[PDB]
Amino acid sequence: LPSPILNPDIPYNQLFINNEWQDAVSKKTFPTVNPTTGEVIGHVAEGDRADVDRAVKAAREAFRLGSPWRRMDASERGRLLNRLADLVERDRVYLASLETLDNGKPFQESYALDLDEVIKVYRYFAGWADKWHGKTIPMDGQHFCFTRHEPVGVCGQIIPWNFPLVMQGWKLAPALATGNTVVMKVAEQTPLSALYLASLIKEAGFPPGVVNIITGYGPTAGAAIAQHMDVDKVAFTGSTEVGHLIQKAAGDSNLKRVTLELGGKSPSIVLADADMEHAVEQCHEALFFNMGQCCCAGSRTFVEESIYNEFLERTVEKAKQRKVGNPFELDTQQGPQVDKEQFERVLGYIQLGQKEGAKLLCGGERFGERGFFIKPTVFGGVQDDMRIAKEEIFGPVQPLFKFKKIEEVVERANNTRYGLAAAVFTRDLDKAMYFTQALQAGTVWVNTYNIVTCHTPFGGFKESGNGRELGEDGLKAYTEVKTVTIKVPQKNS
Amino acid sequence: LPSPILNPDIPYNQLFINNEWQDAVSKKTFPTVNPTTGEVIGHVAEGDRADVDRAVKAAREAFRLGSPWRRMDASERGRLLNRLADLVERDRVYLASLETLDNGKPFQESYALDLDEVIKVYRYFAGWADKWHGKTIPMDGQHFCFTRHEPVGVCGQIIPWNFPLVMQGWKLAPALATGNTVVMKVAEQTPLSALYLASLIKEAGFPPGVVNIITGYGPTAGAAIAQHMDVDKVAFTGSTEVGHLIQKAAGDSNLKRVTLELGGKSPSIVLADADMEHAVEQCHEALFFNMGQCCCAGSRTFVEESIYNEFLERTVEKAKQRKVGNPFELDTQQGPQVDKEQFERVLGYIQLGQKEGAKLLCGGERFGERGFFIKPTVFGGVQDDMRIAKEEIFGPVQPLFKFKKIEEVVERANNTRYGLAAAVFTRDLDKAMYFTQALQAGTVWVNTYNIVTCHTPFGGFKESGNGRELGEDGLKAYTEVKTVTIKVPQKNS
Ligand SMILES: NC(=O)c1ccc[n+]([C@@H]2O[C@H](COP(=O)([O-])OP(=O)(O)OC[C@H]3O[C@@H](n4cnc5c(N)ncnc54)[C@H](O)[C@@H]3O)[C@@H](O)[C@H]2O)c1
Ligand SMILES: NC(=O)c1ccc[n+]([C@@H]2O[C@H](COP(=O)([O-])OP(=O)(O)OC[C@H]3O[C@@H](n4cnc5c(N)ncnc54)[C@H](O)[C@@H]3O)[C@@H](O)[C@H]2O)c1
Ligand SMILES: COc1ccccc1-n1cc(-c2ccc(-c3ccccc3)cc2)[n+]2c1CCCCC2
Ligand SMILES: COc1ccccc1-n1cc(-c2ccc(-c3ccccc3)cc2)[n+]2c1CCCCC2
Ligand code: NA
Ligand code: NA
Repeated sequence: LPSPILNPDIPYNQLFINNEWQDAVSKKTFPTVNPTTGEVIGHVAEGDRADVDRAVKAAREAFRLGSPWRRMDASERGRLLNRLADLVERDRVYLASLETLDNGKPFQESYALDLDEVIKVYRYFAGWADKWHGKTIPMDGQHFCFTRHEPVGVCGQIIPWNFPLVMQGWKLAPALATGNTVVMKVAEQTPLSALYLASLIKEAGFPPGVVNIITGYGPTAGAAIAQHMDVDKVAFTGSTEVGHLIQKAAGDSNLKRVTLELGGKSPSIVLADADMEHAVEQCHEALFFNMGQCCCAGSRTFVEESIYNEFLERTVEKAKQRKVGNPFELDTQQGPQVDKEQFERVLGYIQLGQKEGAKLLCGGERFGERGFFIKPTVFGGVQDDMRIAKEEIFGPVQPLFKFKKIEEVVERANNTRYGLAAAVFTRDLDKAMYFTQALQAGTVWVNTYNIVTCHTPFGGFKESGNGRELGEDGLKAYTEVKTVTIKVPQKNS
Repeated sequence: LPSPILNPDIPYNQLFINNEWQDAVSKKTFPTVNPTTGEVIGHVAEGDRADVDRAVKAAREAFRLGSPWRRMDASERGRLLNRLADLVERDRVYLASLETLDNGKPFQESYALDLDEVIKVYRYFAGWADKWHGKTIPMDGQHFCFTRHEPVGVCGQIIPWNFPLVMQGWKLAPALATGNTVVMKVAEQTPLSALYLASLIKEAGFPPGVVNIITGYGPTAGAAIAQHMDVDKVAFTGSTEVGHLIQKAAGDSNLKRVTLELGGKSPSIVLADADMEHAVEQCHEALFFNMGQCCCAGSRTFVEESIYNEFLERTVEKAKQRKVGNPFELDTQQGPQVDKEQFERVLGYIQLGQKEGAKLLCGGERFGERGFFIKPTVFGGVQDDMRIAKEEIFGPVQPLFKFKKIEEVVERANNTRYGLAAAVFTRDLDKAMYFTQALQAGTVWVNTYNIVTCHTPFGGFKESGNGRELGEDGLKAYTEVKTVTIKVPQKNS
């Protein structure tokens, strides 16, 4: 609704360590690109292992028994996160503009959805800080037994490019609320918004070293965090393939605690009794939201046989109508893909789908001449043995499948290494209930899609992840439990 | 205290798979020794990778949607676990006699402590089965949101030899309470008691495939479970060294969920205002319990300067008084070490302690000339840089340490990669409270030691583990959370 800042000042482009801005040890930089124009926005510090070492020492000292951050009331940690959120709300237009600049997402998305969720996640976990309780336990013998929920310690946090500020907030908010310290590695494709957010962390009054932000490449700066002997926990959001490596690196270094939020090939399932127009609209947005670059995208749309043709025609019409263009104009629905490599990878899958025997119904090529835009693409007659049915495309390509039986579609839905999310559309109580049990996914939506808020635990079954983020259940990965058992003179109930 | 059975019949010595007794595919068998005499009791099946695949297959079928185990009331899982407890109680003397035969622990411990704990853990988790609740969540928008606590699936469980029945129960009870199926790999040194327990699992009425027991080696049968692509979760108890390999294997295979319960070098810390006789006795048992073969053994005794000489002298006398001998004798306090390799490892550490300049105060050699018996051994003047101060001896060797300040002893206690347990002995409220905060351990005892029951969460900080077993908190490792979010017509509070 408000007006975007079309080319803003970008003062922050260095490492954030110990509440100060600094270059890498090596003084090296790397470019970030504006994906709409294909042009370089500017350069950013290229952090590597030595820079990580500096951030870890800073985080380690901020966490020391008797430190400000350790001594401080849990409620003061809350007040800080709440003030941080106030500051995000003050700078909301700038941040949303910066996000659209660097990532490519439509400013209507950045402003109204992403920034809304950033603010809410910081405010939500602000409230948890002083409400996270251990237990008193009526154990056998002359004993008083309780648990303390202590912080896990120095948390390495590695995030992707598709929702730079949201992903940052999902990591930082619960970690800080439970009194941890942080070394965060943001994505090479989208470093800018996270650095401005770091400036607001300092402004909010977080002590030095509580949050440290590192820009750099995955195999260098990322890997240094996952392998570090003085990092107590790693929380990784990214690809399933890198997920495997993170877990191995934990096993290979110091048995750091691991949470993994990985890839998806999530199914939308539309039954015959569904509200047709609603299901078509929901499945359409389930795929094309954020240009198909959403980890829980409805990337397989399964449709009952008796409504398939109608559903298909209406789906193609919505794909053809979706406005592709400059994301700074307010009615733009689909911006560009994030970079050249993603661009080419999505076009590669479009070709592959054609070669495999799937029917290209619309789009299927580049939109325009400048930047990394792709026309909304829909495939029909897709088979489970096709590669476009199996691999995570991560772009604006919607494959359609046909099924006949309830039991058939659950098996097909579940026949994947992935298990991040799923959805059913139906009017029937009994079928909705069956699907909520039968679908092997961390989140099951009924008659909706992509409703992930600060309250809703989120993560994968199978190779889509290990552990959950968000909600109360999301606090548990940032907590180390201590049992205290004390001999007492006598015991009464 | 009842009479042990000295010559029990041992009918069960095969793999337990799909409620059927089976040979290994290879027909290979391996011997288990009676550590009291050093003689072979008999042979058991040498399960390998092919046998694990067979067990995992049976567990998977038992876990399938619509199987007896999946559709059973949670309360019926409870009744099954309760019935198992009744059968253990019925066969308590037999089970405890077999434990002593195979492992070497005194029958006084076996009957009155171990078997007690086994019965309790099954009964405890029997009660959790129908009381493990998810949540309803007052989420934003026109939504009904809740969580299902689903079983994680096929759980690979690998246990050590030091408490064979208890370690089995700690694994099986929470896993079964929460609706999982199991493939368990028991320790090569102590296969027998776990197989008799499996026959009780069958008698109690658990469906085929819900519990599967594999006997065999670590790098074959155990490795096969940890690397298996159809195992959803691995819960491992054992050395820290092998723990690193389990976490790597999970990351190298299918991102199976991991819990690790690993080694320790736990400190008991005696302040000058402690009750002397009590602290001496408690620290003595804290090390010598189960022939020093306890993960959370008080294996570094720190004593304040002003009471050290007296403490030392009383500790020596107590070591010299401990009855070493045949574990079937009701007053034996110390049986043999578990096998030749463990026996020689402990003597090697005794030799090493004296080379490093530690002072041998008593014991320090073999007890007699048959079986694997070692004289209770105490070292004085031990320094933090000695190998016997840093490494897990896992035998009846008690090193004593001198300190002067609280801030000193906290640093020295905490300066290890281990973190399973710790204890403080004091009369002073403020000092007890301070140590419960400052010690980096999963369990902190105050004026007691080794009080780990079905109620009390247990596990390591740092390299002593990942996650917690027992209590309510121990259910979490066996639970996969599913968030269900449903569009509703209107929302009211
Ligand atoms: N489940 C979720 O919450 C969630 C959310 C958003 C995105 N994703 C997933 O993220 C993926 C897309 O993002 P991506 O391409 O940036 O994936 P990625 O695995 O290539 O990179 C993710 C992050 O890890 C870093 N990285 C890369 N290699 C590394 C290594 N060897 N060691 C340590 N760090 C390394 C990158 O620099 C980046 O910061 C998709 O598969 C998507 O499904 C998941
Ligand atoms: N934290 C706890 O609850 C707890 C309780 C009891 C014992 N322990 C620890 O257990 C250790 C002693 O037991 P242990 O000597 O039998 O240790 P271990 O690590 O050598 O073996 C433990 C189990 O794992 C298997 N194993 C061995 N190598 C393996 C491999 N490479 N892959 C898969 N499985 C493998 C063994 O056959 C056995 O069943 C000590 O360090 C002790 O502290 C911990
Ligand atoms: C920042 O957002 C996300 C980040 C990650 C994952 C998912 C989301 N995501 C995606 C969507 C979302 C829902 C519905 C539509 C839509 C629009 C028109 C017609 C029909 C449906 C578009 C987007 N939302 C969210 C956040 C949570 C609730 C608010 C809405
Ligand atoms: C099966 O046992 C265990 C298994 C694993 C870990 C610890 C134990 N463990 C060890 C002990 C234990 C406590 C106190 C003494 C003692 C005796 C004489 C004088 C002073 C103290 C001996 C043993 N207990 C337990 C379990 C139940 C709690 C109470 C009993
Ligand atoms: Na960019
Ligand atoms: Na034996």
